[PDB]
Amino acid sequence: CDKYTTALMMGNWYEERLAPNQPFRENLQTKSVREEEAAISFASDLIPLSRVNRNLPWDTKGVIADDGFKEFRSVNRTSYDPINLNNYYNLGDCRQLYKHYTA
Amino acid sequence: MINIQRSIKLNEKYQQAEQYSKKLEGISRITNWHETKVKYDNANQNKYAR
Amino acid sequence: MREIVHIQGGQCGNQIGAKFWEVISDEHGIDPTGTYHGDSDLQLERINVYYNEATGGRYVPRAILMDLEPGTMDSVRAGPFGQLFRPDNFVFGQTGAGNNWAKGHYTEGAELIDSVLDVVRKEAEGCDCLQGFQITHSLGGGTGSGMGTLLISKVREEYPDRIMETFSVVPSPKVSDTVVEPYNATLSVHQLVENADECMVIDNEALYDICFRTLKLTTPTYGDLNHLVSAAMSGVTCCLRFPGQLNSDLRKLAVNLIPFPRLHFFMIGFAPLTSRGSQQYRALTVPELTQQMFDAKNMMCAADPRHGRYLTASALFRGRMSTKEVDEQMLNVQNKNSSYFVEWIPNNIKSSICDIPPKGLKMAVTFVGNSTAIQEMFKRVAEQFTAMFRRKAFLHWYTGEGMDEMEFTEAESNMNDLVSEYQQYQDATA
Amino acid sequence: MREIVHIQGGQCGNQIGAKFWEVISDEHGIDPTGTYHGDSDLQLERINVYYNEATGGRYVPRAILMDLEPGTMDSVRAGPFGQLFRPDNFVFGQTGAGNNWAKGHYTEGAELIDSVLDVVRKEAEGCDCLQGFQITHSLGGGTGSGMGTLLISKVREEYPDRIMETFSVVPSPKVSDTVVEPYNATLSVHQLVENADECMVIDNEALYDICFRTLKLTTPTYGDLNHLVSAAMSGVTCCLRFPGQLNSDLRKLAVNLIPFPRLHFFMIGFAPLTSRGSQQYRALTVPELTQQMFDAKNMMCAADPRHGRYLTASALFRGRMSTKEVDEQMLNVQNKNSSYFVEWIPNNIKSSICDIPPKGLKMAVTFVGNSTAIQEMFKRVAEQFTAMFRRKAFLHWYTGEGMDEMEFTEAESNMNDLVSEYQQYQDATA
Amino acid sequence: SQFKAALEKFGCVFDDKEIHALFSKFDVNRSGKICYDEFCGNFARLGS
Amino acid sequence: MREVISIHVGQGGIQVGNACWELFCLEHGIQPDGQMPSDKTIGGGDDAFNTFFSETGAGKHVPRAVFLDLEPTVIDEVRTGTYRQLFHPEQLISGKEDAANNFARGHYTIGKEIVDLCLDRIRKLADNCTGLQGFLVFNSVGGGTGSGLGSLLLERLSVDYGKKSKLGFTIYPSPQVSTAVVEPYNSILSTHSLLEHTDVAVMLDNEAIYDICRRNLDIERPTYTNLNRLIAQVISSLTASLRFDGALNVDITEFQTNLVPYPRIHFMLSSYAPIISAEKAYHEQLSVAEITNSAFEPANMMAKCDPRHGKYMACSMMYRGDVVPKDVNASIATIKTKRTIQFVDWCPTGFKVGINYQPPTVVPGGDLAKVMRAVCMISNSTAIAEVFSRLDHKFDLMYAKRAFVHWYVGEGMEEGEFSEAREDLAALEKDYEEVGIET
Ligand SMILES: Nc1nc2c(ncn2[C@@H]2O[C@H](COP(=O)(O)OP(=O)(O)OP(=O)(O)O)[C@@H](O)[C@H]2O)c(=O)[nH]1
Ligand SMILES: Nc1nc2c(ncn2[C@@H]2O[C@H](COP(=O)(O)OP(=O)(O)O)[C@@H](O)[C@H]2O)c(=O)[nH]1
Ligand SMILES: Nc1nc2c(ncn2[C@@H]2O[C@H](COP(=O)(O)OP(=O)(O)O)[C@@H](O)[C@H]2O)c(=O)[nH]1
Ligand SMILES: [Mg+2]
Repeated sequence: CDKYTTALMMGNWYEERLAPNQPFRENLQTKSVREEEAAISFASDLIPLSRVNRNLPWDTKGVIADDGFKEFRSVNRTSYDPINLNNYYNLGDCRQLYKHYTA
Repeated sequence: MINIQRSIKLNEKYQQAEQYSKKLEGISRITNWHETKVKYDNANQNKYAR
Repeated sequence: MREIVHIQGGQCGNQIGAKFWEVISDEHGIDPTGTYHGDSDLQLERINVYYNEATGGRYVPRAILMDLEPGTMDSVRAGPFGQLFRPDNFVFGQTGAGNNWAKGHYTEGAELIDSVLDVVRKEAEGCDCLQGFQITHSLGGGTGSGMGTLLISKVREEYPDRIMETFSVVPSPKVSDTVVEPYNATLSVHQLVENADECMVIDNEALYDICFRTLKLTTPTYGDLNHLVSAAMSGVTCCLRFPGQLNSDLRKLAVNLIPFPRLHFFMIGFAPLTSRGSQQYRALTVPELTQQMFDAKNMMCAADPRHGRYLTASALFRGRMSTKEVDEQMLNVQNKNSSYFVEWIPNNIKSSICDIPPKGLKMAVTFVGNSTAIQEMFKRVAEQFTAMFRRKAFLHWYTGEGMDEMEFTEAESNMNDLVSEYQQYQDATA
Repeated sequence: MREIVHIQGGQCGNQIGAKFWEVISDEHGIDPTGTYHGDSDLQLERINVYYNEATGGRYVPRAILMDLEPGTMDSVRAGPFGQLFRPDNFVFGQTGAGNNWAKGHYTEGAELIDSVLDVVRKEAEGCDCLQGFQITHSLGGGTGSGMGTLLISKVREEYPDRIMETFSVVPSPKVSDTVVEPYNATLSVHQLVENADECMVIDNEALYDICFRTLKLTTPTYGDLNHLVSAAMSGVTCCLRFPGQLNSDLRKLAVNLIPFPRLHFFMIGFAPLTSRGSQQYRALTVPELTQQMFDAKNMMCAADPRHGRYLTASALFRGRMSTKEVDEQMLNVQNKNSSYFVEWIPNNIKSSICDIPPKGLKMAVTFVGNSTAIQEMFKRVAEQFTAMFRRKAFLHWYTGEGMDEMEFTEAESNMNDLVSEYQQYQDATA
Repeated sequence: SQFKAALEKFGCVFDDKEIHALFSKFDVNRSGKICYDEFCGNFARLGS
Repeated sequence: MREVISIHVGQGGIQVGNACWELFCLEHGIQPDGQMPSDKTIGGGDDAFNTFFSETGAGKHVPRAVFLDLEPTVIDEVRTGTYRQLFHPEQLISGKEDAANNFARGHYTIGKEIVDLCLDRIRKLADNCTGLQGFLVFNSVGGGTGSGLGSLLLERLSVDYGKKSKLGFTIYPSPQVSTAVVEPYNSILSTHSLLEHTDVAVMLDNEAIYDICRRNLDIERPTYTNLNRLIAQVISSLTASLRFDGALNVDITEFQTNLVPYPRIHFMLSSYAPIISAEKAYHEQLSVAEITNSAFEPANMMAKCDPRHGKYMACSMMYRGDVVPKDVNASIATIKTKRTIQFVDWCPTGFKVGINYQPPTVVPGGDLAKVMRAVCMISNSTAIAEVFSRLDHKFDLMYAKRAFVHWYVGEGMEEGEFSEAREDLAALEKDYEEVGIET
């Protein structure tokens, strides 16, 4: 968007075409979010804190987006594991001389 | 004066009590080796035949 | 268990704290309603570090927020995740500061500080074993720069042994928005040096440069800068909340980074940062992480790191990697850039490893550095201060609230001394 | 089984009792018609202490309503839970006291008190083993402060060995509505120190402060203050009505709280107190309860206990909980605030535990303290009294019923000696 | 068996009939494999 | 009848003890919960586990190991790991605050509130022990809590027990491969403290083993698990003789009279062979001559030191497998004949050889292949003074202008104690220079 409406190839025409949506820029008339109410807690000066409605949250996700991975594992948990120890026990010497189903 | 001889008497008593327990503990371990010996004699004739 | 409390003041401090708490909530899987809906069990093993538990099973942050004007609090409550903070930790005035240091540090700051001191005292004593305090604030403003630093002094008087972190958004002359910048900046930097254990400088136009060049977006907003600062702040204390191969706490960072008690100003950076158009086209390797990390442009400060020599550096790698590759890369970057590291200290870069990277990411690097390049910022602040103080401009507004030019003279002399015996080691040789 | 009857006079006492009985009936699961609808047999095991057994299996309170103006009785009858009171216990005069201690204690009170004395004698004789008496009234009014005090005198003359408690509401100089309060307040205090076994000072100023600051509700009414005082009143007697780890009666509290017979004025408090929008963010635990319990601004008296030294203190816990945590919190609060405890009576705090929590709550605490900071109330009351007395203002009303200035002088001297005596036992060391 | 061991951990060493009673009350589907997630949720809600 | 007590202090000590006890519990065939899998054991190892494990009277076995640390992360990670039912729950001592790379914190301010508890545990362990043979301690020297608590424990034990032998496997900083920045201070003070309290010191630097695993296992991205696996392999090879039958059994007490010429000189460095992967093994030869030749290869040693720059004073080598004593003697003769490894004049005999039948055991999920012969060698040489000289150089360069001194001095540490460490290490390096002078 270089003083244009993003359907044109002034500089940075491409990567900003991948914009999520960000409703704020086309909805800055709604205002709204008048939803704090008179909480009567946070706070009192006995008068409650006067509320002024705010604007839209502005999108975010500035940091690099998740690359579809779950993670949440520990190197120590991965390294030893019970699986290797169980496998190197109550198993072995299986050559399939005859055909038989196994777990 | 007196506390000197008191120290000798206490130290002598305690070292006698120590040496008694020393010999008493010494004998039990030889007895233990002998008793586990016959208890473990089952193997090494079997486990040797194999 | 070695929990830390959070304190925020001023407009920028409140906004930064709100975004940081949103980021931490997303990381730990706590919903805006305070009910846990995470996935892995590791999210609860050290959940008590940043949150307290209340009846009903909901977790609430231990953050205290403070200001002289209620508009910022009105905003933070109405914003997302505004229901997390307990109502008791909101303390405010009714008049505001108006970017005047004396207003926020002498009369209104003093008359208000009792309640916030009581709140921080009860919060600190409620938890089992303290570990330290962290602050997020500004020095170009009134209420932050004055009342926050008054609180800094007060709490340091009462807890001499605990570690202290400050995240100061020090304003720069390029993005200028107030003419009384030099006054309150100089006074706050004077008061901070004798109390703050670690200071972390952040620069607005540096963040703008990062967003323009690396993230490559036309129309950034304070949300993005707040998010970057929040990510860096969260990456600072990853080891305290997640298992690692070489754990390092705040005291370990201070010991590894502080050569002398008055040399405690640091400049930070976060990696990896890439544009949305090139997200899929880059590999995930420790060499790439360190190459992006050591780049001078990636830093979060106006100071050019290549204009001085590093005294000490620290990196907090996250994810599952190999210490072999990490440390060999550290060795290589220390050897090919021997000119930029002061010679009389060997192996002046420290590494730590944590097993849990940020959600959706694999290798992340948080870098903190103590170097001599920070001198230039204080130098420009000093030249502005002297050029604008020699004529006694805007002076009467300060002098009309019990303030005397003697403290201004002392502050400028002390800042000049900091510059002097901060750059001495640049030319000092073994 | 060691039951106690209830006596109350004045519109103040009537209003207090109207809600105290409501709270007790709710605790014991009694409908407004007097029919049991409880859930656990514990609610029914120990009902005989307050509720007698009337016709049809219903229960009536053993409370006596006494006053010189019957509009108060008409109003209290139509209120909630008004059907519980038997019509016999109502006694009323058709003239009124007119805020005059002389009129309420010499002419009309003397003529009327025969019937109420007969009623209370009947009720006391009816019980198998009576335990004590409790009065609730205000010292700023006429009818209560005169005729209830005369009844106290007669009761102490007739029943020597039994225990007496008095919930006294004294007027503070800030929230004042009557001009002749110092005279009758001093007279009531002088007569009441003669016979009262235990006194509980209660202040409308302190209640208003509590409602403004803790509950943070914008429009307090007399109902809320009545609710607070009813909760505090019920808390002290819980262990007599429910089982617990350590039983404790009114006589045990008196023994552990009375160092000397003339030192029988206490300052009381209740915990916990929170608003509606703050219940979700709190954790109900022993540390928080004991932190609020010793808190100065929590008190229901205008007296700041930090201005003096505690002589004795007591704590009654409600809920199911472990013992050591009460014990160690008590030890910690005694150790950390040793400067606020007089040192010649170490271990000056008592604890008691009851396992039945209040309805809607899991943990509750009631505190009763005997401390020397109470003396400032009598100091300022004497100041106002003498300032009004040097000019003999409003004196003809009191002289019009046979009273003379000798009574005023001796009452002033008697209370001044009490104040000097309280100061003496504070400024003493071994 | 692991349920019995878990109760032994906290010291509530009980006998077979009431161990079956406790197990069966929670095991509504009668399959025989109880979910300690629902177990801990139930006890947390009771403790609230 | 013979038992030893193992102490693991510091984060590195804990993470090496993990692998050590993994290998130990696997070698005797012990399930992770501690229960003997029975499986027709009929006392196959019979009595070979009492050296490291003690029967509970019915079923499971508990190791004779004590774990010390002040940062609870590693401790509760172990308690939530895979060996959770094995260790004694109150034998894994966890502190309150980490020393955070500060020597004085763990030696003068925080360390005294845990040493009493640790001594209590050591006492109750030794009371059950009847034939105590010695102490085997693991600690990191470049760390605050590690060095400090190790020094305090060594001081306390040296007076509480006295003559009992102590062997310590210390990990000194590598020449450039280093994590922290203040570690020269911790290293210098810790070595000063231990010089006159520990009996045997073993060098276990990191970058040398990095190069080893890179060259042999062809692993380009190794982690600390491989390091700990190699260390555990060395430890088991060293300690097998106490619990397994052999032709020439060697006790841990057969080290002071074979490797320590003078009381001050008790620092040695190790080597291990063969080290091969699973693919590059099954067509090779693994002859006794070639394994013992590769053992003395300078690049094969466990520590960064060039033995060609210094003389040799003593070498103790343990063979395990089906080795032949005649072959061992022939290989020793060839080693003595070949000139590059030159022994000092006053040591005409320098070799202490031990033989054990038990072949090395392999761990599932490991990197080493199943081998049928192995040798582990411990060497005392005068060239080790190079690392001490390097550490002294670093210490002098950074103490020239009193860097980082305030952190120490504010914790109760006295300023001058750095000096006595300086002169003591100068004396030690001069002793090492002297002993190599020919007569
Ligand atoms: N080879 C190897 N060395 C390790 C390992 N863990 C820690 N270290 C060494 O330990 C040194 C730093 O000390 P740490 O182990 O991290 O911590 P510490 O010794 O307990 O002292 P604190 O940091 O105060 O807790 C590093 O320089 C490493 O050389 C490991 O798993 N393998
Ligand atoms: N990066 C960033 N800076 C902010 C934000 N909000 C305010 N600021 C900075 O705060 C400075 C103004 O500080 P001010 O509010 O006057 O401080 P106060 O007077 O103490 O409240 C400006 O220079 C802004 O750059 C934000 O959301 N992000
Ligand atoms: N707590 C409380 N105080 C009350 C109530 N009603 C009146 N008062 C206080 O009583 C004082 C006047 O007492 P008064 O009515 O003359 O007492 P009486 O003449 O004996 O009935 C006022 O200052 C009020 O604040 C009540 O219901 N609750
Ligand atoms: Mg550690």
